[PDB]
Amino acid sequence: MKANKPAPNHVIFKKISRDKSVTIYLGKRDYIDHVERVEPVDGVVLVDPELVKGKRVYVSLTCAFRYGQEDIDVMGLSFRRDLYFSQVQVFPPVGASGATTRLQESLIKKLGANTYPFLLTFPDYLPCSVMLQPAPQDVGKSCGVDFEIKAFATHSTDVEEDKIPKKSSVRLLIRKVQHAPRDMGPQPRAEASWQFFMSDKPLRLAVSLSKEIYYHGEPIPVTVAVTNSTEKTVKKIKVLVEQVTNVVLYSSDYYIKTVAAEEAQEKVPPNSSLTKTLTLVPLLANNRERRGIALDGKIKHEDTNLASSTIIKEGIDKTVMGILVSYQIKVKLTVSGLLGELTSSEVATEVPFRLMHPQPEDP
Amino acid sequence: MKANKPAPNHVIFKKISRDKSVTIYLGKRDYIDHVERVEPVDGVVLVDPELVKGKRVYVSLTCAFRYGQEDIDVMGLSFRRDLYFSQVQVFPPVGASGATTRLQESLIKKLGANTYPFLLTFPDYLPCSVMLQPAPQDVGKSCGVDFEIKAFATHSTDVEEDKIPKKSSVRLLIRKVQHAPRDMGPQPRAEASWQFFMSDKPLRLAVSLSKEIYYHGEPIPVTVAVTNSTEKTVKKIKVLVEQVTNVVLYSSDYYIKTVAAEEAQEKVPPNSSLTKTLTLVPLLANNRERRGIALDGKIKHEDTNLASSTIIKEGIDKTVMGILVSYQIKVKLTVSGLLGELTSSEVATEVPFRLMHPQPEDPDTAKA
Amino acid sequence: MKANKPAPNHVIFKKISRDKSVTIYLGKRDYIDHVERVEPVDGVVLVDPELVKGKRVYVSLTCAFRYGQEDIDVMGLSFRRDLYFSQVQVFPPVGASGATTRLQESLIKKLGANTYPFLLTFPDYLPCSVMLQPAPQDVGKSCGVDFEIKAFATHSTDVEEDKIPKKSSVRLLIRKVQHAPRDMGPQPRAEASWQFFMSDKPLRLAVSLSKEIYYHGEPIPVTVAVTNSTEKTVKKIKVLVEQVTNVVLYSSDYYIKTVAAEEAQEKVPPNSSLTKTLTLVPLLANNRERRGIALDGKIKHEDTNLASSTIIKEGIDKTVMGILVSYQIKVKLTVSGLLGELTSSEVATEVPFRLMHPQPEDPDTAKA
Amino acid sequence: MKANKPAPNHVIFKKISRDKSVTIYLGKRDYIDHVERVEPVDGVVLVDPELVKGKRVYVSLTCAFRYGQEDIDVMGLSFRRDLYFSQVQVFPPVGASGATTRLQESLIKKLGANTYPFLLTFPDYLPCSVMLQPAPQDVGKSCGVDFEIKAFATHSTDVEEDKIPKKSSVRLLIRKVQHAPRDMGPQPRAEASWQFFMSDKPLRLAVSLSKEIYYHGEPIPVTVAVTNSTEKTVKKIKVLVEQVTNVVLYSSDYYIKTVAAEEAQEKVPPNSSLTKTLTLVPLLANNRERRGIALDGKIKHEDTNLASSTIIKEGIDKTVMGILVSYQIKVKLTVSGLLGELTSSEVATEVPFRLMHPQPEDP
Repeated sequence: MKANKPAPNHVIFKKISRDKSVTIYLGKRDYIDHVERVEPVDGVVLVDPELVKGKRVYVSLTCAFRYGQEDIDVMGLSFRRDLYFSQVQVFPPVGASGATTRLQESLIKKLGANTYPFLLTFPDYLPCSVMLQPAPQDVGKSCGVDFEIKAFATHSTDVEEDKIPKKSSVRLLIRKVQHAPRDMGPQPRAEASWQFFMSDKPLRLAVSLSKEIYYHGEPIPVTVAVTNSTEKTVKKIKVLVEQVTNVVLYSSDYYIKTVAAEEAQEKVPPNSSLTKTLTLVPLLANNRERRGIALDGKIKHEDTNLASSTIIKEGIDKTVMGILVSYQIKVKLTVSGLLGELTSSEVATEVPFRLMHPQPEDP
Repeated sequence: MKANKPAPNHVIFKKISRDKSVTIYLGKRDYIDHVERVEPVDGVVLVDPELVKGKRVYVSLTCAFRYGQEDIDVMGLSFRRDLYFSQVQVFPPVGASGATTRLQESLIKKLGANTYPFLLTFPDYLPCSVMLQPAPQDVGKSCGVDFEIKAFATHSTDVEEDKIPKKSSVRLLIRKVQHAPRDMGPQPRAEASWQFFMSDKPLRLAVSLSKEIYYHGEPIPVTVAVTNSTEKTVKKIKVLVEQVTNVVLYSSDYYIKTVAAEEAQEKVPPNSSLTKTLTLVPLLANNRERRGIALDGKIKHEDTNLASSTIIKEGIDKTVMGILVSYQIKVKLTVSGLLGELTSSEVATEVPFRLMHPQPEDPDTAKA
Repeated sequence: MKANKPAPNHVIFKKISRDKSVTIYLGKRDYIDHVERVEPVDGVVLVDPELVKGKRVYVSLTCAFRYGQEDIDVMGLSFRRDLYFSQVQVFPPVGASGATTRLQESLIKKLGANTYPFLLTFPDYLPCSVMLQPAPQDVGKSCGVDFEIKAFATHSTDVEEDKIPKKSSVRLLIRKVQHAPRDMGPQPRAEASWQFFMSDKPLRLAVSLSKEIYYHGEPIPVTVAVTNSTEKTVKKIKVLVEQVTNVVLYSSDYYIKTVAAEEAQEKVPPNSSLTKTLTLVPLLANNRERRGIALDGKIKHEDTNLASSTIIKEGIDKTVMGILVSYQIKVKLTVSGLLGELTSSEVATEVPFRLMHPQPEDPDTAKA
Repeated sequence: MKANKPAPNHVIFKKISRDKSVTIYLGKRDYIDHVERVEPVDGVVLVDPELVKGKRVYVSLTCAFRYGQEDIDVMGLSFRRDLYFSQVQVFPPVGASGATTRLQESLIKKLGANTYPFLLTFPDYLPCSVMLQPAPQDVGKSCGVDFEIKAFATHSTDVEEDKIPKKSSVRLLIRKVQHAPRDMGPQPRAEASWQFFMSDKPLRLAVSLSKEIYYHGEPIPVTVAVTNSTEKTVKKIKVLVEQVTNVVLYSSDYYIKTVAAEEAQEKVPPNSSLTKTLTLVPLLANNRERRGIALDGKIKHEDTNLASSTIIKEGIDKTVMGILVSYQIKVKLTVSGLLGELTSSEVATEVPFRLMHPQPEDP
């Protein structure tokens, strides 16, 4: 649904400039990021001998945080912040160097003599793809972190000044996806217990989670343990997955939305304890309203889903991340004290967990 | 318990002067004030043909702020300030005019030929009935705003000077009560946050109220939401209705008294959010101590209750109100940091609201 | 330069059919469209008694979007879409009706007994005159929205079928021009900020425009405010008026051309703010290249200029407009970070505005 | 104008609780803060033998940042943040200790046997007194940093719980004033030069300041040097002192107000250079509008003036300061290029400087 017109071998994406002088081919549009390493963007560019004659072609990788652009603002408020930039010359063959990777190696000996490789690496202090669009009930414009690959040809002129025509260039908007670190090791269970003293008699709530990290689509088995030693009854038990977004660059916007839930009108009277095991699966398809939450792509694109929990590297400033995504489990019990209105009291707690994509697989 | 000796038809109050020459009848003693309009004081006066012979009778409406020993002194004791005065001639029939209202119309054709009507209107820049009496622990004398209707006969003398004998006159102390208009402001909401010494986590308190205006006697459902992300524990939660009086005429006296209170009994352990819904009803009967607060009548009278929130009209000077009454909800949390004494720290916030009497039941349904 | 041979009284255009049987006269060739209302096309037709004997004459108004080789093809060449059609009978006098307007009234009593009036109105959901011709560097054929008035005579034949000879008919290609209504939106304002790689200081750009609507030829005073808190220097400041065309009927073609530009010559050193006020006037005469932009007439005609900003009426589908014209102001700053090539970075922003013709001079002052 | 009813010896402030059980005396209400050290708050409390019988009395120092309180907020938004707290027991004589300072020593042997001393010190990571009240054209509630001394008596009850009646306590709102460090050493001049190239021909502006630190009330001699090598003329020269406030705790509010100014319609045509020396003195009395700027006290109090430049100590987090005050000199030149409207172009620059109170004087 998103653009990047393929051509099969296995699956390679291409884009020609209006100029038709330069064409860019990429192995994929989504690049893996597993804390320790991050897939480099290797590919090739098909040039037109005479069209690119006299000029040179380049390819660049740029990460930028945006805020405002493409938004009905009474006073057009926009802000961009570059978090990374790297450029390489792809046309005039630099050095005797060639297809450092197999992808470009086969692509070259499959496209022609006018095919040249390029390789742009990602640093380890960059956030992953994050996007947000304020719902109607939300305040604060939309923002996000884009990763753009750009192939462009530059020629010089008499007036002693170079030119970078839009026509002779291609713009590819790739995405950086978060994947569980390779070789992690077994993980404990997310524990937690609370003691709500009502009239000094206590109402205990204990929440348990199998692992600390869950994959997108993977069911989350939440175990609730309510030990009602009070005189009141727990009329209901609500268990929902909450996503917490935190803009940390242009304006400190804040969001907490439910991306999964499962409520039940249970019954836990005095001197009685109950233990249930629910299962929730937070997905973007869960709700029709995609506004207000933090996705990894455009609200319209098909291959777009919920963003993965942010993973700030040791020693890095969180603001450099632009937007911060996190997940947790909220369990609210509706206690009932029939007398005045203590029967409305709804206590709650939360247990944090991480959400991301399946570990990477080796050859 | 308050005086104004009735006589039934439905319920009409009467008062004869010592002179027995003039008698005043009033439909009621409490007149409605719903921001947009205010019930006019219509009634009649029964005169004695020969006793009122040669002289004329009048009726007057006067609003005055007092500040001294006796808040009824119709002349002077400490400090008085007239906020309004209007007078009309009731005896010698002025014009062919007659019972402009049904009340006086039936009252006249039920009392006699010596019964004459009168009608005194209220302006829209006057405060309502407010009274205060300093408690022992209070400083500053008692004060209030009185509304007095007065029927009196005046005759002239040889020395070229008129006389207004006390005996040939009646003094009625009516009251102006506040009733809900038609539209009330937004839903009362407040949000507080605290970061204590040596702590990097917040303690949030959110207060919610159903409506912005509540009637006297109507229960106020307060919803408290404490999100304790701190290391300490909220040992207690106090919710009370506070009345704030502010004398603004002779001396800027100030008062804040609790007219209702609730101790929601449950705590909020660290790293856990709690949400409770209490219900308080501020009433005068709530406490035996009626000294120090702002009532709408005398501290002794039965039909006396708490004063309604002041409603200053647009463009009017607050000082013209004499005394200013207001209400709010105070929620204090007793946090506890076991170490030095941070365990005594008691944070608090308030959410204002309006209190008055039920909207006027005049939706055209009442066929008088 | 465009045809419609006049004849003075003030200025009236005429056209005779080859047949010489019918002649059409029009008060003008350009009709005003000010959002609320749109000038009706009134005029008269001069017929030749015997030449038009036995047959009837009509006049029709038709709005059509074309997309092909010749944007005048009254039948079909590539793609045509009728957006409106209305016809009236002008020869055999329908009803006792006559010159509903003064124009036809004087024209009739100045031409003869063979002069008959007609009046065709415009609906309020039609676009104005828009034309486009792809430049060499452009892709997508030419298109446009034509408004055609047609006077034609129809007679019948033995074979039971009517005939509409081309010879006995006239084709007038009028145009609908956009004129300011009465109220224009808020003052155009924009604010941008940039933080470049390895830099922690912001670069602010604020753009201001006097009004929201400007007339053709009227100078546009753009005020730029650059607050360079960065380490780099703004070597250049470019301010240009951009026209954005959007074909929305047969094929979604897209255009963005510069119809005005100014190179304010002054720089903004680091840690120093600068505020300049440029003035641009977007006109068709501005550039020799008229290909690729959206005009209101033929690329050759003299009285042809830039099209006015489209004004889609509330509740109407934009596609019904055929082509969409809009204007804006683009301000690009050429920052310079001497190190790798951050010195090439050219940031930019835009502020939209409306362009059209002077408000209709119909304030009751004009006594026609 | 501010309260703290004195009693002469030299000048000592007193305040009795409603309870009349405790009375607090303070040497002064404004305590000096010269980067290296900060005046400790020493004083005494006069108790009533039987009224304080059975209970103990204490005195505490507390620094807190506020935001919102006492403001017409549609949804009462308030926030308090404690930056420091220290408490001492003043009634039951702790240890054989006594008047550590002369102040309390004379005060005691001048008040009675019911007079007890106390001493509360200030840490070196606290901001000074700062207050702000948004003007009508301003957005964001009012805030500030308060320093409160509190004397209160506490007694216990049957229900096993202590009580701290409001009546038996006094609240003193002292202020921490910034004074130039003692023994600084000579300071250079605040220099700066800029080059505005118009059509490649330059227009130079150089600003000079005598010292780097100025005292409140002290005249600031600004020297402007315009070297107009351009074709246009500098029709005007504006020199103003700007105060820059920056809320850094509850919400990042921002302010820039002119607290002094001196404009002149000078004339500097092509190939000509001009050098002027203006003198501005930023004071609170300068303008009637005290709303929108950062003072050191209440907008109503007499002894209230402009806040001093913030001095963040090495290694401390600026957010801990609550509000950040700073000063600078802005010089805007109104150049005129008669042709289109280049004659409106108004260039500008700024030179920062510090503002505070006179150095401290030793015995």
